[PDB]
Amino acid sequence: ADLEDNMETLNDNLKVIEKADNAAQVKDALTKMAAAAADAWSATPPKLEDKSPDSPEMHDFRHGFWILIGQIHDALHLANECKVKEAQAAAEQLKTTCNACHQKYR
Amino acid sequence: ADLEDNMETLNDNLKVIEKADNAAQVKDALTKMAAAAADAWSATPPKLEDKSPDSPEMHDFRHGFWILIGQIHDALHLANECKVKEAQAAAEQLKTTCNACHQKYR
Amino acid sequence: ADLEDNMETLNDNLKVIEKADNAAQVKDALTKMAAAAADAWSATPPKLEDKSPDSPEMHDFRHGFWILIGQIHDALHLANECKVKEAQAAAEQLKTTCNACHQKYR
Amino acid sequence: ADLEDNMETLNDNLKVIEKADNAAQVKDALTKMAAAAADAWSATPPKLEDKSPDSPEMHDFRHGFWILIGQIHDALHLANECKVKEAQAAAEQLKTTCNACHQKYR
Ligand code: HEM
Ligand code: HEM
Ligand code: HEM
Ligand code: HEM
Ligand SMILES: *C1=CC(=O)N(CCN2C(=O)C=C(*)C2=O)C1=O
Ligand SMILES: *C1=CC(=O)N(CCN2C(=O)C=C(*)C2=O)C1=O
Ligand SMILES: [Zn+2]
Ligand SMILES: [Zn+2]
Ligand SMILES: [Zn+2]
Ligand SMILES: [Zn+2]
Ligand SMILES: [Zn+2]
Ligand SMILES: [Zn+2]
Ligand SMILES: [Zn+2]
Ligand SMILES: [Zn+2]
Ligand SMILES: [Zn+2]
Ligand SMILES: [Zn+2]
Ligand SMILES: [Zn+2]
Ligand SMILES: [Zn+2]
Ligand SMILES: [Zn+2]
Repeated sequence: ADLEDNMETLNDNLKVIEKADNAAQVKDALTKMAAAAADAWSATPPKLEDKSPDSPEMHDFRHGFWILIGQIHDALHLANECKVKEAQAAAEQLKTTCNACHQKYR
Repeated sequence: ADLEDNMETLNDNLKVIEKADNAAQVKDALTKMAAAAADAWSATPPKLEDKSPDSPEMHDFRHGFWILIGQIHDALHLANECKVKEAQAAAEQLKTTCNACHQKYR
Repeated sequence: ADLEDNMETLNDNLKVIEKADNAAQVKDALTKMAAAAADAWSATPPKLEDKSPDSPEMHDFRHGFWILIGQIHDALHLANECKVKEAQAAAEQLKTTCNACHQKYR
Repeated sequence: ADLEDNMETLNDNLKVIEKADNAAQVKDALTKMAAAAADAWSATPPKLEDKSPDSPEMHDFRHGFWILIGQIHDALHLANECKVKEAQAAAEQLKTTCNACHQKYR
């Protein structure tokens, strides 16, 4: 999958999580988010097509994904404990990371 | 320090960070934040005086601090990297965590 | 709690985990480790009594605790997920963090 | 890149790091390590071709990558901070993660 396309998988699963009823559903939604993040990992964003893979601005772009993945990692443990509402809140809270990268590189 | 006291330290240093000029100032403010968070970890909040240290709400209260500390850890690396504005935004973004716990347990 | 003493709580519970039988035992051992680390957080080590709270060396000493706490945080989730052996391995593996700090500052 | 291929990228850059002189070299090697880890994340290992992507076994295989990635993230901060030797030692210490997974699923 491509960048914008991974981003839509991130967006749709966030919606899936918000609305879910049970631990297995968030389980699965977060799992798909993790894969999408992992895929996005090496992608070059339109805004930075000029920059090299070594620039400060590529390094900082990627860093945003480390944060996201670490946060999906944690939400997933909460899910795996059947702290369903707790996992939804963590899912909701990670929008701060989405936003922080969008405001810089999108 | 007690829990309200640690919270003030957190709120104050956030202000310090927002307004700061150089890396050393942010470094220092985050460092104090990290100590306050570390101290607050063991505390019992008024709202849960009547629950047990082993409660769901106690295990979830504590968890918020691990999030915050992890996020202060990261912002500090940015500061140490002279990515000052980057560190200020990370500082800014962890109000998400502050708020999430306040809504629940304040 | 004073530093060496927190360290002994860290060492004793590591033994406890290594030998445990059930999830609840490891839960409790890791919980106590977490509190010990959180207390140790701000302590000044003998080797650095002449250094300032702001020095590079104090910052780097503190950093080691960030790592330990984040690793205890993770191991705890594994315990809470009834993945007992997985949690014992994670407990076993964070000896690397113990060691890395001892070799520098002990 | 395939699983075995990502593993060699991991092993090679570890060497590169061991032997390095300056921080850009470590920076660059860790960066490549993170991409390899990110790519590997989705892989199915030969030992579990017969289990399902939903298994206890697959969930636990994947978890090891999150650990490794989290550890590469941290070591990279150290590199970015010109704490070269510190970054080398962190690189070295994450062999504990490499080994833990190999003992289990290689
Ligand atoms: C976090 C969970 C997250 C979500 C959700 C998300 C979604 C998303 C949308 C909905 C878009 C709009 C693109 C469009 O054309 O409609 C979008 C675009 C970009 N994002 Fe994103 N995205 C999330 C996270 C992140 C993170 C963590 C980063 C940076 C590390 C990031 C970056 C970007 C970039 C760049 C784009 C634009 C890409 C382009 O080709 O125009 N996003 N994402
Ligand atoms: C995050 C950086 C954070 C900030 C900032 C913050 C601020 C803050 C203030 C200013 C108050 C008190 C206002 C008054 O007039 O008394 C306050 C109080 C509480 N907080 Fe807080 N706080 C932050 C973080 C967190 C986190 C992460 C938690 C839980 C995980 C948490 C909890 C609480 C609680 C409980 C109180 C009030 C308890 C009391 O004895 O009054 N805070 N915070
Ligand atoms: C990690 C899990 C960990 C263990 C285990 C550990 C053990 C330990 C002991 C048992 C002592 C004192 C022996 C006694 O009973 O008298 C001790 C002392 C020190 N440590 Fe340690 N320690 C662990 C973790 C860490 C970490 C993460 C750091 C660095 C940030 C660190 C450092 C030190 C230092 C310095 C001492 C000297 C204390 C003293 O003897 O006065 N340790 N440790
Ligand atoms: C950590 C940085 C790490 C290193 C280093 C590493 C090395 C490594 C080598 C050298 C091989 C040999 C491959 C070959 O046949 O040519 C290898 C293979 C496997 N590894 Fe690995 N590996 C590191 C990390 C990890 C982690 C985190 C896991 C699990 C989460 C893991 C597992 C495996 C598996 C499985 C193989 C075998 C693949 C195959 O032979 O088809 N490794 N690794
Ligand atoms: C979340 C709700 C629930 O019932 N379970 C099962 C209980 N459980 C443990 O206590 C440890 C593993 C486990 O399944 C949940 O995880
Ligand atoms: C803070 C970040 C920074 O880079 N510097 C000065 C020189 N320096 C680097 O540029 C990279 C490591 C290093 O010491 C700061 O003072
Ligand atoms: Zn689009
Ligand atoms: Zn957690
Ligand atoms: Zn106190
Ligand atoms: Zn004040
Ligand atoms: Zn970071
Ligand atoms: Zn002693
Ligand atoms: Zn002794
Ligand atoms: Zn984990
Ligand atoms: Zn590949
Ligand atoms: Zn092979
Ligand atoms: Zn081969
Ligand atoms: Zn191949
Ligand atoms: Zn760090």
